[PDB]
Amino acid sequence: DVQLVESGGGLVQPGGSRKLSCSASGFAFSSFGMHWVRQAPEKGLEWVAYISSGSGTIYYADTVKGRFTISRDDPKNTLFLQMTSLRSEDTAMYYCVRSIYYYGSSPFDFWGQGTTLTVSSSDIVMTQATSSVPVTPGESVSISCRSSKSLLHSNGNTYLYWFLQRPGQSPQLLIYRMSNLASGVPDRFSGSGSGTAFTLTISRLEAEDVGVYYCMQHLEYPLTFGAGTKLEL
Amino acid sequence: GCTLSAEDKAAVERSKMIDRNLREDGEKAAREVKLLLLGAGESGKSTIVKQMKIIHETGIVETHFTFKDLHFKMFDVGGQRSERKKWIHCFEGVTAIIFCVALSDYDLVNRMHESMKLFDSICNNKWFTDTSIILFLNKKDLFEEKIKKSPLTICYPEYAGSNTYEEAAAYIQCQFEDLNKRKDTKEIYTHFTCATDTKNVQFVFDAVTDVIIKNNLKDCGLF
Amino acid sequence: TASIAQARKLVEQLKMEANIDRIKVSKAAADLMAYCEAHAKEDPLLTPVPASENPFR
Amino acid sequence: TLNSTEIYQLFEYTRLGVWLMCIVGTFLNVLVITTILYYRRKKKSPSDTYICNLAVADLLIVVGLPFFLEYAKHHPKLSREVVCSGLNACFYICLFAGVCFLINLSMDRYCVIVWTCWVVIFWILAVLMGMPHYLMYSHTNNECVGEFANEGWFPVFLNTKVNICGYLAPIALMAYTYNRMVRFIINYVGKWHMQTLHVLLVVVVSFASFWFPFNLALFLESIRLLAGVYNDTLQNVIIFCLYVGQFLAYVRACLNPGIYILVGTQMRKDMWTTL
Amino acid sequence: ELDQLRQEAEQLKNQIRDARKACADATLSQITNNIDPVGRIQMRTRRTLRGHLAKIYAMHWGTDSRLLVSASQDGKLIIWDSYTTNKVHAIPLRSSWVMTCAYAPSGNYVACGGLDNICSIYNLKTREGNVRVSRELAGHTGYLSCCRFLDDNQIVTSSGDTTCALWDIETGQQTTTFTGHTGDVMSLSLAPDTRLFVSGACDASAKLWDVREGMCRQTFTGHESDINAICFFPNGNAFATGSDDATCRLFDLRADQELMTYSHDNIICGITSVSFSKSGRLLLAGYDDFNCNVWDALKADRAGVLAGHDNRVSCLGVTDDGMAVATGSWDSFLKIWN
Repeated sequence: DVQLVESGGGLVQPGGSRKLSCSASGFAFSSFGMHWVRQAPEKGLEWVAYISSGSGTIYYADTVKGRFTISRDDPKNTLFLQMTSLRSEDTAMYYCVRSIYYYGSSPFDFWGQGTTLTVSSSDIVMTQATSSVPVTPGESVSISCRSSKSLLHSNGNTYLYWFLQRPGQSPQLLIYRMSNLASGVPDRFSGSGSGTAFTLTISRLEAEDVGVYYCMQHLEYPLTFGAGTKLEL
Repeated sequence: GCTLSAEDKAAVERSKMIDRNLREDGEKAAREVKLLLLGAGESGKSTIVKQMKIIHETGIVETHFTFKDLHFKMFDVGGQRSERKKWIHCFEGVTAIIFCVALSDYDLVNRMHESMKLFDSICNNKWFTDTSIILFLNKKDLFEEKIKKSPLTICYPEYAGSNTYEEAAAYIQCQFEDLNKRKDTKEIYTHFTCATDTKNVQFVFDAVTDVIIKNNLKDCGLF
Repeated sequence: TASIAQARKLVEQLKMEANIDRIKVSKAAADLMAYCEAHAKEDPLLTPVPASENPFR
Repeated sequence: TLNSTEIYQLFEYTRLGVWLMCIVGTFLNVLVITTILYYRRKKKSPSDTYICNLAVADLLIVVGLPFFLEYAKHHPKLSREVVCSGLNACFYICLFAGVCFLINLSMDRYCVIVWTCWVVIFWILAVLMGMPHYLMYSHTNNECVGEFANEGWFPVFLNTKVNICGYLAPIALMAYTYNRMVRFIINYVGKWHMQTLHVLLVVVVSFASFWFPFNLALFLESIRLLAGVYNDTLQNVIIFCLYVGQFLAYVRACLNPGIYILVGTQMRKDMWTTL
Repeated sequence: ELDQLRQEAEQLKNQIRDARKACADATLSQITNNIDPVGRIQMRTRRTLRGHLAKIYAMHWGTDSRLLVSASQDGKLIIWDSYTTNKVHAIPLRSSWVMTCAYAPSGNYVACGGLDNICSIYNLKTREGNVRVSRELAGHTGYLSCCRFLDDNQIVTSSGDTTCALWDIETGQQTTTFTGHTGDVMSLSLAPDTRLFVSGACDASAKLWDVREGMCRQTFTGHESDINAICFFPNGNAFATGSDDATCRLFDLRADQELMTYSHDNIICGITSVSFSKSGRLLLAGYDDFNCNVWDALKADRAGVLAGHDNRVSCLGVTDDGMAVATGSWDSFLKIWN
C-alpha cells in the first residue's frame, strides 16, 4: 500500500547540521512533486520546501533560504532535506507530502508520518476564529476562513483546501479547490463560499470528527495555512 | 505565460516531460527494420520463421531478432480470414516483403496458380508501388524428388525444356519475376532456400542493406 | 441439412421483419423538420456565438 | 565622392541605374526566402535552411553599397575615417558568412552519401572572424574596397589572412567533396545525371570565378607593398584590378540565386507556384 | 425443400418492397421546399494538437466537452486538454496495430482495439498514479472495428468476423452475440437512450439491433458498396450512413425507407466518417480527397468545406454542447474547427 516513512531526527546542538530522509513505497515516485511541511510543538502547520517532478523547479520558504536544501533520488525512491546552521526556532515535527498536478488532480492527498527535530537551547494572510467550539453527536456545524486577497483566478477555479488533523495523527485532505470532495471521504462534508469568504459544513456530526481543521491557499507561493480551529465534545 | 496560476505551470511542465519522452521513444523506434511476411497457405512460413529465429526476445504474430547489430521485426498475418482490402493500408511504409512459395506444388490441387495470383495481387498493389520483395522458393529437395516422375508440363502447357532441376527451377523463377509491371521502381530478390544455417538470414541482411542504401541515395538527391 | 436450416432461419427472419407498422413519409419528414426548427437557437455552429462566450479564443 | 579618401570615385560617378540592379536582385533574394520559409521549410529539410541563410547574407551587400553612398550623396561633409569604417564591415562580413554556409552545405550532402544551435554557432563564428577589419583604426589600416596606405604589420597580416582563409579553403573543401561523391555514386547506382549534383558544381564554379580578381588585387598589393615601391606597375595593375573587381562582386551578389532557378527543376517549379 | 424456401423468401421480399412503396406519397424535398437556406458556413481553425508520429486512426470526445482521446499507429493513446493543448496522459500499447478507441461516459476508463482481435480496458483513476490495463476481452475471430461504452460495466463491440457482441467487463464473458451480416462489420452507433443500436457492414446494408434480446428488427439497403460510417440523428428516429460510392444517405426508422441522398458530381472518393450537428441541421462528412464537407441536411445542399489537412481524413467528432468540431488525419495532426 502507499507509504511514506521519514527518519533522521533527534537532539541537535544549535549551529550544527543534519539531514532528513523520506522513503516512499507503493506508488510511482518519479511522477509526483514533493513537499516538506513542518509543525511547531504547540502551533499550526507551515510550509517549508517544494521540489518538482523531474527536479526542474525548487521553492523555499522565506525563513530557510540559504540554509536548507531539498533533493530527491529517484532510483532508490528517496527524498532528502539537508539542514545547516540550525537555529533554535527550527524545533518542530516534519512531514513529507506528495502532490501531482494535471487537469482534475487532487494535490496534497497523502501525508507522511512525521519525524521530530529538537534543536537545543506580500504574503497572503488566512484568518480563522480559533476558539474551540463545543459539539454533541448528531448536530451540524460550520467553520469559516476568510482571506486577505481574492483566491478566485480568471480561469474559474478557486484555490482553497481543507485539512483535518485528528488527535495524535497526521493531517488528512477533505476538500480541494473549495468544492470537490476527496477520495474516501464520507459525503457528510460540504464546502462552499465566495472569494475571501469560505465555509465548511458538517452535517450529522459523528464521534470521530473531533480534531483541528486547517484552511490553505494554493494560489501562489509561498503556501500559507490558517491558525486552525478545534472541535471537541 | 505570465497570467497562469501556480498549478497551470506545473501542468505545462508535466506536458513538456511527456513531449520529451515521446520524442525519445520515437527516435529509438525509428531504427527498426520492419518486414511483412506473406505466402499462400501452407508454403513453409513456419520453416522460415523457425530457421531464422536465431535469438529470442489468434490475431497477429510478432518476431524480433538481431543479426550483426541490426534489429528486425517480422509480422505474420496468416490467421486473418477477413477481407484483405480493409487492413492492408496499415502496412505501407514497411521496409520489405518476404513472399514464400513452395516448389513442390506444381502438380497439386494447380495450387501454384493460386500463388501466382496472390503474387500478382501484391506486387502491383496501389500501396506497394516502391516496396521491395524478397522471394523464397522452399522445398527444393522434394521438388527434386518429384520432378523425376511427374513432368513439369502438368503445370505449364507451354513448357518445352528438359525434365531436370537446373532448367525447370529457372523457368519457374522467370514465370514469377515476369509478373512485375514496374521494373523501373522496385526489384525482386530470389533465393533458393538451403538447409544450411545462417545462409538465409545473411541473404535477407544483404538485401535490406542494399535496399536502404538505394533509398537514402534516391531520396536525398531530390533538391 | 445445413443449407435447409439456413434457409428456414432466413425465411423466419424475413417473416418476422414483414409485420411491423409503417407511417407515411410526409409525417416523418414533418417531424424531422419540426425537431430541426425547434432547437435552432441552441446550435452554436449554425448561428455563431459572440467571442465573449467562445471557449476557444 | 570624398576628396580625402579619393577611391572608387570614377566608378561611383558613372553609376547609372544600379538601383535597378539592386531591385532586380533583392526581388530574387526575397522570393527565394519566401518560397523556402513559407512551405514548412520545404519538408523541414535542414540543408535547405543553410541555403536560405546564404540569401540573408547576399542581400546585405546591396543594402550596404547604395545606402551609405546615398547618405554621402545627401551629406557631403563625411570624413574618410568614419564612412569607410561603416562600409567595409558589411562587405567583409558578408563574404565570411557566405563562405561558412557554403562549407556547411557541402557537409550536409557528404555525410549522407558516403557516411538551430549549429546555425547560431556558425553565425557567431562568422561575426567574430571579421573582428579585426570591420571597424578599427579607420581609414589608415583598412582599404576602402581596393587600396590603402599610398605612402605595417596589421595590414600585411590582415590581407594575407583573408586571402588565404577566405578563398583557398572553400575551393578545395568543395571540389574534393564533389569529386569523392560523384565518384562513389557511380559504383552503386551509376546515376551521374542528378539534379542536386549540378547545383554544387555551378556554385563552386561561380564562387571561384567571380571572387578571383579582387583577391588578385589584394595579393599583388600586399606583395608589392612588402617588396618594392614600383610606382608605375603597382599603380597601373592595382587600378585595373580593383576597378573591374568591385563590379563583379556586386553583380554576383545580386544574381547568385539566379543559378538556383535556372538549374534546379524542383525549386524553379515550386517558386513559380509560390508566386 | 430448398427451392420452396427460396421462393418463400422471394415472396417475403416482394411483400416488404410493396409495403414500403405503398407509404411514400411525398418526398422530403417537397416537404422542405419552403425552408430558407442556411447560407454560408465559415469555420476557422482554433487549435492544432501535435505529438503523434504516425497515422491517426480514431478519436473520441469526453462527455464534459473539454478532454479527448486519440489513437495512432506509433503505439500511443494520448489524452488531450483541448482548451490549453496540454497532454494529460500518454498510454503505451502492447500492440501497435490499433483501429479504434472510446471514452467512458463517466470518465474513469478508456477502451482500445485493433488487429489483435482483443479489446483492452484501461483504468484512469488509481491510487498509484499511473494508467494501467484493467482488462483484456478476447473471443472475436477477426479484427475489431468499433467499440462504444454503455456503462462502466457494459461495452458493445463489432468485428470483421461479421458479428457484434455485448460484454460484461466485471466477468469478461459475452452475454449476447448479434449475427446476421454477411460481410465485415465496419461501423456502429448507439441510440441516445441506449436501448437500440445500428451497425453498418461490407454487404452494403445496415441493421437495427435491440440490446435486451439479440434480435434484428429492421434492415436498410440502398447503397452500392461497403458502408464505412454511421450515426444517429439527435432525435433518435433516423440515422445517416456513408460509404465508398461517394455518397451519404439518410434513413428513417418509422417509415423504414430512404429520405435523402447527399451526392455531388465532382466527388468520386470514398467517405471515412460522418457526424451531425447539435440540432441535426448540418451533416459533416470526411473524404479521401483530404477535405471535409458540410451539408444542409434538410435541403441536400453543400454549405461548406474544411480544407486544412494534407492527407486522408480518418476521424471526426462533434462535442456534446456543439461548440467545436475535431478532425484527425493520416498526416498525424488533430484540428479544432469553430
